[PDB]
Amino acid sequence: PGGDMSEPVTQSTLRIVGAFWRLDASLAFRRHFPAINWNGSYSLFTSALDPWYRENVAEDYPELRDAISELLQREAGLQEIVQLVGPDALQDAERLVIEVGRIIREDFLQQNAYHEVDAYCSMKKAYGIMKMILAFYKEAEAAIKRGVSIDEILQLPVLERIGRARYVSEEEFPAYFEEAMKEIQGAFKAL
Amino acid sequence: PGGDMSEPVTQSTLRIVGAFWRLDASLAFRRHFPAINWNGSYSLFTSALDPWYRENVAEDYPELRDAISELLQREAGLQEIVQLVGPDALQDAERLVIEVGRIIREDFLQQNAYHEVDAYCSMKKAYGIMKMILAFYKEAEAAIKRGVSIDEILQLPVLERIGRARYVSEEEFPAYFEEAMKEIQGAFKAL
Amino acid sequence: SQVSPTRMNLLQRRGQLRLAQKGVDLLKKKRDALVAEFFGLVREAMEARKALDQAAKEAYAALLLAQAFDGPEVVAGAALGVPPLEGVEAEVENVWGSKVPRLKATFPDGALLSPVGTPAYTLEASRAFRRYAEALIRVANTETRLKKIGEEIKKTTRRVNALEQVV
Amino acid sequence: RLMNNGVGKGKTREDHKQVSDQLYSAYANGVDIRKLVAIIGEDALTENDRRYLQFADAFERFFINQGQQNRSIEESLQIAWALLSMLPQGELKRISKDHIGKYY
Amino acid sequence: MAVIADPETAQGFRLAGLEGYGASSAEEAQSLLETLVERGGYALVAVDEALLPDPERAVERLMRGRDLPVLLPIAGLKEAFQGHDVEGYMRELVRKTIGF
Repeated sequence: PGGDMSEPVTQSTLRIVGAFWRLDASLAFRRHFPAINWNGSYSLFTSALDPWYRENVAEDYPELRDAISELLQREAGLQEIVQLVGPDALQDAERLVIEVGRIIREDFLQQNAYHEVDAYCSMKKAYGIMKMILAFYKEAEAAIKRGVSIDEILQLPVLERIGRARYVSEEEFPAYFEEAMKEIQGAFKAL
Repeated sequence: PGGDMSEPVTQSTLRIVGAFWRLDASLAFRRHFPAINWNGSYSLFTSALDPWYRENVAEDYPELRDAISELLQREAGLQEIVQLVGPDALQDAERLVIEVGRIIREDFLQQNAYHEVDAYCSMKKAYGIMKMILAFYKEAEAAIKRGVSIDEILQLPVLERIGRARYVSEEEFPAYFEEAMKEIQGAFKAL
Repeated sequence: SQVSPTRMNLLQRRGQLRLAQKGVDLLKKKRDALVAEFFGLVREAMEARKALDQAAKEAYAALLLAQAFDGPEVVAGAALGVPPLEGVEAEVENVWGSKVPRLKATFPDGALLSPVGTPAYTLEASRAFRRYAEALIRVANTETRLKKIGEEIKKTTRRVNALEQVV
Repeated sequence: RLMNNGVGKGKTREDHKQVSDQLYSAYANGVDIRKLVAIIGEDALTENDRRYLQFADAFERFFINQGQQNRSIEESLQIAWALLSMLPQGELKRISKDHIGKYY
Repeated sequence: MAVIADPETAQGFRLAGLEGYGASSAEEAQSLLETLVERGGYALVAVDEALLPDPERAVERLMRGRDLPVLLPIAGLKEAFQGHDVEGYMRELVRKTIGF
């Protein structure tokens, strides 16, 4: 009746259910749909389905999922200090984590139900996008250790490639993903 | 339930009671037993009780008590910013005040309740200890005013002599007190 | 104006209070390191000024021998042969806090061409002034960094006070 | 609350309470300097802070994370002492030397 | 690359580069300092302590966030430099940012 999760129905409907997909209002004002709050929700089935994932999607899909979740819910803590001080007094690795978090949040957790082909994403397509994001982050970490600057790391156009990699259809993706993967692996050691 | 002096129970008990003794836990963590926060406690039975003090302890007991309270107040007000630049970059009067406050709150305001002869400090014994501490402060300020160093002051033997004051019995204390005051006043001119 | 809606914002306000307290007790730990560096810098400044005084006395002494043995063609070469040189370097090394422009300074010294049988006491005077310039460069290097780190100390202390008193 | 009544010579071991105190202190130190590092950098740290950071990380990754194991009390204390060894002596400001000797 | 001091040492500075502008034209030195920073092509201006080079209020007023020559008090003369160390120490400490 006001959005608060303290109503008797909103509480009694916990403690009895499995997943719980808490929607947030500000994400729905920004026109960022769907407005699923990524730290108030939870799931209880994500530990009995791993055999099925290993059998029908990939072999390290559980590990990729774990890495993605860990990166999100570690970036949150840094975002606290961001809002305290400002996103310029941070180090380079910290700003890299913030920017990878934003790339994830805008290219893998966003979905417009009115597009022509970005309205039904299957498991292999999601796993492909996750693989691309993880590889980009790994190579960028290595390069930041080397010493290149985060502004160049961000101006690398593989940013926009793996960004728009979601408006593809489902037929040419097995080749699009291979091309973009090899292009990332090349362009992030070229410099 | 939480420890806040604003609930109804505490709000009434205060203003129904007289004295108030603020047992604290951090002071216990610093091994300061008993742990009674003098910056938060307070009492109201001092004014109407002074006459008993004048007629049964001594004639300057109120003024000794008030001087000790002022010493502690100033030590805390100084400690406000000591830890910033460390207790070494202060003028000699400040370090003298801090060392005297340490003497006070480490050899007068602390009572090992498990000892044999140190569990019941009589009124005369407390008066004697306060007298010795104030005498040492007077002679140390008399030395610093002339320009002696702030290292002989702390290396003197009268410091230890008054440090072992409370652990003595209640029979030898008048003689110990006379000898201690004589020895302080003596040994605080040769250096 | 209007206080925010009056339920389920209580949890959020307590969360914000916890975050503000964490922020205060982190800013304190940052200021501790700022001071631990400031003291070393104010230690080095003393040695810098010491060497500057040394070179000053040296060059002032070695210059008054050009007083007594005043050389006409000597000071004419002081007018004829002299390069006005600009070692205007703005090297930046460390940016503490946010982006803080640090100013370093190096010394491009010329050649000072002179004929074959050139030397005199003015040569020793000029070399003494060169050492003097080295020491002056040292001092002007250190004092800027010192004032910068001091301003950083003051900024963080102002933030801590404003937070813990107003917010 | 009733912990100090259940540990000591004759019940489990001697260094139990002191080991617990020291582990608590070191973990709090590490968990603070992690945020400090995130704000300032590994450039302006000291060696003790570097070592405390590594200790905190190893404590989260070796002492809490255990899965489906059944650690006895001797095994848990051995892991605790191995983890505490990563710090230099004289920093163990809560343990007694008669204990530091036989262990560490 | 500049200095403001008595002429005998100003020409001494002139002896080996680093033009010196004597104090015989500005003992207060505010005018010569302002003119030198106006021309601006210098890396530092070491000002002698004729009266005081410390109040740079108006200097930083004219600069207002500039990477200009760095003001630096140099000296007054050479007759004794024994307590000048702790003098600079105290003054730079208490009068600048950090209190006390």
